[PDB]
Amino acid sequence: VNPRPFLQDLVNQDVIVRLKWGQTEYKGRLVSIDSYMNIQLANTEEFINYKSTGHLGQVLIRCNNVLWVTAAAGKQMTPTE
Amino acid sequence: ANGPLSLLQTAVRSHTQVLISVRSGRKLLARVKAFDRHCNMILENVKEMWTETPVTNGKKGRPVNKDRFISKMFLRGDSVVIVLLS
Amino acid sequence: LEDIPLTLIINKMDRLILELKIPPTDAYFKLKHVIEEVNTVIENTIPGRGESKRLSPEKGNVLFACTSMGWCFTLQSFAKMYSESYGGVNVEEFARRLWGDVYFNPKKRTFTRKPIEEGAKRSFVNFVMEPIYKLYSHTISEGPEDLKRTLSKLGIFLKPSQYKADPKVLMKLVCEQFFGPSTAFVDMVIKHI
Amino acid sequence: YINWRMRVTLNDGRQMTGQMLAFDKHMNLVLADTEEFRKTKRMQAKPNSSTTQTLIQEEKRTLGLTIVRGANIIALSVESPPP
Amino acid sequence: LTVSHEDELFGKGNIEEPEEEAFVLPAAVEPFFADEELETEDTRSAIELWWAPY
Amino acid sequence: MAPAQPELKKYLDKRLFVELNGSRRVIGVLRGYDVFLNIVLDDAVEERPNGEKVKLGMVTIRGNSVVILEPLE
Amino acid sequence: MTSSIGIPIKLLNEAQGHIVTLELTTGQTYRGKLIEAEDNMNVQLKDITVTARDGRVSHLEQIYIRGSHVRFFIVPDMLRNAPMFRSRNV
Amino acid sequence: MKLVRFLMKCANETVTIELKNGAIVHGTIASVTPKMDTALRNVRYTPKGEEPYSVESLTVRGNTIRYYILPDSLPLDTLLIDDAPKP
Amino acid sequence: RVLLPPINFLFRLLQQRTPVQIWLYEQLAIRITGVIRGFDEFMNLVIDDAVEIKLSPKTNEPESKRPLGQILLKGDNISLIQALSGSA
Repeated sequence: VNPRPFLQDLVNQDVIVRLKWGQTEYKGRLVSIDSYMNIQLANTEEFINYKSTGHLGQVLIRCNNVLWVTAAAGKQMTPTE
Repeated sequence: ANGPLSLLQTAVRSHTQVLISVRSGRKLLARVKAFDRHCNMILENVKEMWTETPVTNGKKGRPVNKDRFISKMFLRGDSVVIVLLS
Repeated sequence: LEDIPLTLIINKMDRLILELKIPPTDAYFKLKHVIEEVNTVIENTIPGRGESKRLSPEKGNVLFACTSMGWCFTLQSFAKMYSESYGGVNVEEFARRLWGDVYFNPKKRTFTRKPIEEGAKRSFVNFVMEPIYKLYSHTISEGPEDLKRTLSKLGIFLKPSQYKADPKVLMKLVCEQFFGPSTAFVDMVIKHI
Repeated sequence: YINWRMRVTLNDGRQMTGQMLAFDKHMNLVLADTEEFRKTKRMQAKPNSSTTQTLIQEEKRTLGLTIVRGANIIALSVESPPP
Repeated sequence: LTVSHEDELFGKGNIEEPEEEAFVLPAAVEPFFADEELETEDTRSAIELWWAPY
Repeated sequence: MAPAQPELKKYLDKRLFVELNGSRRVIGVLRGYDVFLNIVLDDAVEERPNGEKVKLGMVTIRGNSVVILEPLE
Repeated sequence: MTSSIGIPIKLLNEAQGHIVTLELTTGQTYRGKLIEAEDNMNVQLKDITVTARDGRVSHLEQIYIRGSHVRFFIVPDMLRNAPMFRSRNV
Repeated sequence: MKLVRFLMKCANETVTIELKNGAIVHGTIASVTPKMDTALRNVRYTPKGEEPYSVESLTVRGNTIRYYILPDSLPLDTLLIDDAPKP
Repeated sequence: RVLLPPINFLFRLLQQRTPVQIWLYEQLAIRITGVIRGFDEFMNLVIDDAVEIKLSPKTNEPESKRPLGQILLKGDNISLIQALSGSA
């Protein structure tokens, strides 16, 4: 699958968005996305270092802040040993 | 016009506050006036706070949530970590 | 015999266009005849190593010039004109495929030893020799407003007095705006001498 | 503003000084008869005084003509009118 | 010619540039005039007046 | 205007060292590149500052990560 | 629009062939004969004297340097006196 | 519509600009380029923990401009109106 | 000689579905091992069955592993691509 149709597949679906700084990650029901990778997120909850730091609401993430994005289909955030 | 542009335009229309974490490790609470295709931000009633550790006489002290108030503010799109429409 | 390195300057291409009035394909054949005659004298002076001293436009030691109109080009410099106009061509490969018995099939964008259609144009004719013919023909033939239209399509601009100037001075001005200075000659001498 | 004397401050904290010649759309700075300043704060600890005076030594060196990369200029201060 | 220019460009009897390199121009590339036709109606008289006396 | 293709024609199929940011050393031989100078190396052997050589295979490196090229012969 | 080239870039083009001394974002000063410089300021050198900020002095041949990772260049006074600094009015 | 052009036509004030790495500059704007490279007059400038400098003029690159602070007396609405022709 | 573009290399590794080891820029301790799913003009690699590996900070050996499923990996974040030759 191509990355752009993968992104519209992730549209209206729960995603795990991990940033490039401080091991920040987000649980988030994605709403929509544009052609230059700016994530419109809802039900945003934030983890630092795989610990619970808390829910924020509905946010917007820029291109330049993201390390990677995956789907949230049964994926756990405990650090695997 | 169906995504981040919609959120920024909704913030512009509703004149509601946003909480912005930015790449200097800083936190911002301010209202929304205008935005562009680069998502550069123009701000009002801005409350800026940050974490500063004062180095008292060579020893690491407890952190300070140091904050200031700025009346009018302009922000650049590439300096953002996260914006939350509160 | 003194083993001095040799480059070639084929001059008076305006005599090709305006005196002989031969079509561009026959102009290519005339140029090929002159270059092969020079190389024939080279070979008949040093048998067996004139090919080591071979002069040909695709190597870049042949310069086509008109000195009464102040212009010169190599195939590499003419492909560099194409690079600066249309953007992103590989100039040395384009010049190599510009000289010779090769042909440009347009819709395939291919260079083949034989044409894909009976009567398709050579690469040199199609990309070099016909544009110079059309530059001359439309410069001396068209009125000032039509000429302004054509040269503005190419990106060539003059003052309107220069547009209404005499055909020979106008032709020299348009050639200066088209070809530019003698950077082709300087490149040829730097590379091959 | 061309051919004035300039001091340019660069992102690590350096200074490049002298006579500037040209520029471009990228504001790449070409500048002539240059001497360079490093503001190295050296801890010249005197043997008699316990206060370590961190003296900002501005060391200099002449180089000639610079071509400063346009993604590196921070500050440009005008010094004198052209001669 | 021990090696010809066309033979070095194609190879003996290929009558085609081999597909491993297969140099192709960009689609935007066209001859410099292309749509202006080679010879205006008045080019005969333009050349004749080129050679007319003062 | 289109970006210019790099002048790496001397570096095709060449026994050469590559320096990358973070002092990552990659000893490789070219097979091809692009206008973004994404250096593709076969039979590559990479190297860390302590002096250890490991075999990677037929690999590529992004041009922005590519910093310095040094041929050996 | 027709793309023009910057004066420092064409100064590098005129500096090709001379002994240029440049330095780079890791604080590294390289000296040698420049053989090709492009519009994105990617350069090569051939007789390089190397002084790296960790105190490393060396000498080698035929290095490639990225224009993003370069900091600046140093070229002679004849290249100051080059003809392109004479602004030809058109 | 360009906020760069917006800043062009709401420039020329004693504004407060925080640099990309942590310096502060303050004065009267001369001009702003399409590449956001502003120019300031009657400048005074505080670097990172060092002595301030007061100079006549100082140009700042657009990317080096991190943060921008306008004076509180700016006519925001009539400087945020649009005047560009619609294509 | 055959001159192979990096994009053609990406396309043929996609069609052969080889395992891919991805190194990230200025991150000497974080790597991603997965199965290629596709790319684009910005060479953003969607990766399948990917495991992130945090290496040891001293011996540079794989310390911790974490599978993460199917991941969009950003093109500028991707630094080095290595086609891991499987033992067949």
